[PDB]
Amino acid sequence: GVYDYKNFGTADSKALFSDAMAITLYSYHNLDNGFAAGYQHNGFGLGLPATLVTALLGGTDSQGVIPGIPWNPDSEKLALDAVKKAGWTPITASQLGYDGKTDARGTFFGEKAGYTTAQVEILGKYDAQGHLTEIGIAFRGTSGPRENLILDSIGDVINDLLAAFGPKDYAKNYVGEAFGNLLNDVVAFAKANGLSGKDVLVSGHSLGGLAVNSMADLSGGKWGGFFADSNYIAYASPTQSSTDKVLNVGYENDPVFRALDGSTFTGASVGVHDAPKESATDNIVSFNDHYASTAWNLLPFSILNIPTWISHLPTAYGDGMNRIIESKFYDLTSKDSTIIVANLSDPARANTWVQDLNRNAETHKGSTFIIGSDSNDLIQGGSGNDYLEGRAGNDTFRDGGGYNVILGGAGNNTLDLQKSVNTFDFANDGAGNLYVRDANGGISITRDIGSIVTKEPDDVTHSVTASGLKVGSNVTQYDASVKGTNGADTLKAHAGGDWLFGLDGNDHLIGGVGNDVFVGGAGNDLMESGGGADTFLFNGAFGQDRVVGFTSNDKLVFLGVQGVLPNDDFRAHASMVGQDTVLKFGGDSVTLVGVALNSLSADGIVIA
Amino acid sequence: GVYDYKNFGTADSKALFSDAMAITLYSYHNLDNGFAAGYQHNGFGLGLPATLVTALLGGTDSQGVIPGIPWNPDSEKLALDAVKKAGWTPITASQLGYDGKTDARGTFFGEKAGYTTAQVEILGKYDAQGHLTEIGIAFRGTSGPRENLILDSIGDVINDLLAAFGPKDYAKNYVGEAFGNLLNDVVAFAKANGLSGKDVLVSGHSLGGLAVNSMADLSGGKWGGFFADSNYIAYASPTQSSTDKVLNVGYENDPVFRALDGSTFTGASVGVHDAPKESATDNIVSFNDHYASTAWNLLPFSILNIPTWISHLPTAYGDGMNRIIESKFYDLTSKDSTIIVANLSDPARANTWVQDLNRNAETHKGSTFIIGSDSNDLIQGGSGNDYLEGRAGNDTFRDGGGYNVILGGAGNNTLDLQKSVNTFDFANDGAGNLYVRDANGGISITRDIGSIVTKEPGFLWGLFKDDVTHSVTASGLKVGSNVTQYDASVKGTNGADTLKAHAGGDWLFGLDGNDHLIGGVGNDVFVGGAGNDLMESGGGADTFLFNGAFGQDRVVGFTSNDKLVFLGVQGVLPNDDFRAHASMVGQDTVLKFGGDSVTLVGVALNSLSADGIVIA
Ligand SMILES: O=[N+]([O-])c1ccc(O)cc1
Ligand SMILES: O=[N+]([O-])c1ccc(O)cc1
Ligand SMILES: [Ca+2]
Ligand SMILES: [Ca+2]
Ligand SMILES: [Ca+2]
Ligand SMILES: [Ca+2]
Ligand SMILES: [Ca+2]
Ligand SMILES: [Ca+2]
Ligand SMILES: [Ca+2]
Ligand SMILES: [Ca+2]
Ligand SMILES: [Ca+2]
Ligand SMILES: [Ca+2]
Ligand SMILES: [Ca+2]
Ligand SMILES: [Ca+2]
Ligand SMILES: [Ca+2]
Ligand SMILES: [Ca+2]
Ligand SMILES: [Ca+2]
Ligand SMILES: [Ca+2]
Ligand SMILES: [Ca+2]
Ligand SMILES: [Ca+2]
Ligand SMILES: [Ca+2]
Ligand SMILES: [Ca+2]
Ligand SMILES: [Ca+2]
Ligand SMILES: [Ca+2]
Repeated sequence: GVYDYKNFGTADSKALFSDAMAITLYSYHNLDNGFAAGYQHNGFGLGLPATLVTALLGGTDSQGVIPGIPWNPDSEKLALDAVKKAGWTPITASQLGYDGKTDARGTFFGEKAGYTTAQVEILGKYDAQGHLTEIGIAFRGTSGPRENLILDSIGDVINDLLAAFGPKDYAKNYVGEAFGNLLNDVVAFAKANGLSGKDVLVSGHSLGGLAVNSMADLSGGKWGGFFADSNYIAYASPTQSSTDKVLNVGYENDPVFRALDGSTFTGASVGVHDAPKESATDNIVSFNDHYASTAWNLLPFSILNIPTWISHLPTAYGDGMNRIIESKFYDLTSKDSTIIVANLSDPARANTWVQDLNRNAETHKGSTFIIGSDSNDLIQGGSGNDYLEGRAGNDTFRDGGGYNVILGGAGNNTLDLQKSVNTFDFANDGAGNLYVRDANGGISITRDIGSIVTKEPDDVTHSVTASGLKVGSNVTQYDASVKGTNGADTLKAHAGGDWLFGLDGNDHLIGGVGNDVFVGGAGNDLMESGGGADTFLFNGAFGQDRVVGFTSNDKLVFLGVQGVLPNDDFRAHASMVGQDTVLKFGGDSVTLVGVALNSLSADGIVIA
Repeated sequence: GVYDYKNFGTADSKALFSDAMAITLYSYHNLDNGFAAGYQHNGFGLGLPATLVTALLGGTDSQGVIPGIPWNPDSEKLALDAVKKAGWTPITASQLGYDGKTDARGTFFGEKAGYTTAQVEILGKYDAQGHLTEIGIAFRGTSGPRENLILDSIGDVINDLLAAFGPKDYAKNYVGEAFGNLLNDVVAFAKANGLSGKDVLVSGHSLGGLAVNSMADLSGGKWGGFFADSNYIAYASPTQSSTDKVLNVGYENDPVFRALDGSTFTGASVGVHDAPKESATDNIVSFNDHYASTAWNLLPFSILNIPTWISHLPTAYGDGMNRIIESKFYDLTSKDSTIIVANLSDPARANTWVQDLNRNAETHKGSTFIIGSDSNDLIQGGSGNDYLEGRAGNDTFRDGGGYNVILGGAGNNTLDLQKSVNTFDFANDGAGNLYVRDANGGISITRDIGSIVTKEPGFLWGLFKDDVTHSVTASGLKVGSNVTQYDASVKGTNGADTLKAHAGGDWLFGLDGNDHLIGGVGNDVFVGGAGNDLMESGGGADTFLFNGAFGQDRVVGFTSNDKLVFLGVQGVLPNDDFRAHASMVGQDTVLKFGGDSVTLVGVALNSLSADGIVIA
């Protein structure tokens, strides 16, 4: 998964991530709520001024920067409720025996001259019995309490500038200078409750993400080494720690994220700074109105170009990256997977195709994951390999080719092929999967898409049904198939070639002399070629399969399988066990009985 | 004057400048109206979020960037009315037989790909019988019609960056590309109405400023050299043409103004870029809440730091520099005079002293002019020579020393001396001038200041201090029963007088007419006044004061320990000394200031000392 941390599992990394995000959002007290809400209603073009109005004054359903407006919701109380729902309660100055500054909200303030506009939240997670199980440390990014926002932000900006232009270790030392004493008190509080370093989660966004990385850098040597084994997840940090301790998360089109190299100002800092970084998720795109706009991007991409900071908004981090977490494709992803998160305004969503424009970024490689909104989206896959997720709402998909998984989700979803129905083959396994094979052999596996649109010289809409694609009474037939059951089946192909669908269970698929398409499905399947030019398709947790009679003109296709790193080919996954080539993908495998590994070519083995 | 242009002279260059601003402001159609008004009410600190709200949404008495808000006034109609009141009516595409694009306001739009967001207004002035007398060309700075603000602004900023980073002479060619055909039709419409190049005034602000300079660069070769001798006044231009045709007016703390040299991006472009430029007004400060703030100025001054852009606003240009135009000190100033304009918000004005902080600029040289607002101001002159103008409102002045003129203006005004009344001498000519002399001999000439505040040793033998308000009266400064006497005086009349000093020393006030002022052995202060005055020392350490149109005067018996003081006199370029004004005529040293002169009968120029000749 993209947010895998240390040696924690997929699940435990996700739980850690969701908490780091919750506490990160809490630290800003919904300051960007009005901005996020303005943007969602108005967009970033024409309506940019209306968006900015709401950033300042909010409206009937959001609070901007300005406090005390009667018709605004109490966003700060919503922020507190939200962090509590996630399991977190602010630890008071008095619980910690802390003698520095807090405000009326329990926020901690930086301790030394030059650091007094620093903010941190210290939070506790408590079990059913009311015992402390976890501590959250959430450093605030640039900005402060609504009461003193301008003055506090000026202080923060000086700190921001010093990270780039000040003493060499200025970023590294920031948490040491700002909260050295506070953190000694946190160590005593943790010890007193039977906790150690491993029970502490450290997070924050932007300047707060800089602080995450500062704390990691100081953790070996300061506070008695107590925090050395803590959990550090930083959002949109300009810096990266010298250590291996920090998961540096952000959007690649956020100009704050990785602006510095790990603390160094370079020529790239004021432009595109998208070089691969070991600690960082390098390829997550916020597909927002700015990113989509041809006119916006006639201007140079730069932290100095203020409208580019739309991709920096903490609500867009929380909302879009939570949908990554929730994705049916999540466990296919790793740290540097290309993921395009649908983050369009309401007006832009109506007429803009979410797609990998690869704008202002180094060239994307490997498969692409595109994550929709819970509203009606237009999602456009590339000509390489795509995982398209609609989520809720009536979604429309296009895709330029290759090997794809298209999940409609809830709603009435539509796949627009933009070409004649005669240039495709269709197959259906009777268990919710519609297979679409294009004129070049590329296969899409689709679920929850009930309508196919084609061009017939010009748009024609086909209903996806059990007997074929239907335009009223008119049927485009599915390719010849033998459907199994979720029981163990023996299925035999006709000499003309068939699609063979195992479904669950350990199945025996017997190909014939024709061109068959084998889909063993879940369970450990035995699949025999029988001759011809055959395709074997593996998707999801496909089991341990054996393929008999695989030859030179046969194709393996791996799609939606575990452990595929961006751009992996078959050699990353192939070995010889006895006289057989084995291809392994997570816990799943294909055994090509009697096939020498040196006989295989990438044109015969599709890895997506 | 600071805005003298070509050879139009003082008065006509001022009228030209007021037209330029009028049409410049028109081109923006009151876009910054809500910002100006939000700033005035809220300021730029704690009040900033509210200021920005008003910038976007306006209010009941302003319109911000967003059109069609029912309760805003129609600020676009107000702009049109304003430009008309100034004598100008936009010329239709039809009168020009122009085939390009205009919008519903009659604004002309740029003609080629990459210039379609350029905007220009073409306006005409008309005599009493309806004939055209003058054409105005106002190029719009970045921004465009409210209908399409953002996309239009994007196009403009793309143009802005190409001026910095694009083809050599991109800025020079901007008007050629954007408005080449428009300008051919204007030449033909000018000729058909009997006008030539000299009846055309070309202006605009920011990128509209860059366009002024472009048009001047191109005027020799294009359009048949028709506009070669046109009139060119640019505001807040990032660029300066290679010609001698452009007056480049701006605030020195406006980060856009002179950002480029004169179309070249340097290391200074993103910082302070305050090198003297021949074509530019180099030393005008917008004294605004940003400029005044210690907190704001922790951040580096740069065009890249958006809050510094407060000094760029066209309304603050209009309002600020029109007060310079109107100043009683105007005709003392020259292109590079240090002028500080009171531009504070209502909240900051109540507690912030307007002063030359010399922030984010080269060291200011020469006398300083500080121009107040029509409200109650706090104005602080420096330790060098100052001209402080309160205007209307109840103003309070302070000043650090030197030789000064302090015009209280209308209102109840106060001079706060911040130390003991005993450390000053006071004189009064009965013609409205109260002279204030400090312990170092520094003299301030004050008008319309009815109160003097001093700081006196008070309780516990001077541990504590009392602030004492004296009223300026005919018999002296008065606080209750206590009268601070004026220094001994002889006063003339507005006709020709002979006035004799007593042996202890007198202030001798000639007033108008050709007077004979006879000094004594004492230390006299001579003020010949208007007219041609003969003034004899008589011995002692004497002072001769010259202010205004002081005439052709003769000084007899001037020695080593005497002193001339020129204050509020013509032709004093920033930091002039006597040498730039002095010559020998026969046996005498003559000092010349505009049409006024002092002859130091018998004195050799070589014997003179900057010590004894104060030029302010
Ligand atoms: O948190 N933030 O970075 C913000 C929040 C609100 C805003 O209007 C601008 C920036
Ligand atoms: O002209 N301008 O630069 C402006 C004017 C108004 C405004 O709200 C923003 C910018
Ligand atoms: Ca802060
Ligand atoms: Ca990486
Ligand atoms: Ca990248
Ligand atoms: Ca959707
Ligand atoms: Ca694809
Ligand atoms: Ca859907
Ligand atoms: Ca089965
Ligand atoms: Ca099976
Ligand atoms: Ca076969
Ligand atoms: Ca074969
Ligand atoms: Ca299987
Ligand atoms: Ca424009
Ligand atoms: Ca100059
Ligand atoms: Ca200057
Ligand atoms: Ca002074
Ligand atoms: Ca005043
Ligand atoms: Ca006054
Ligand atoms: Ca007289
Ligand atoms: Ca004398
Ligand atoms: Ca006289
Ligand atoms: Ca005289
Ligand atoms: Ca003498």
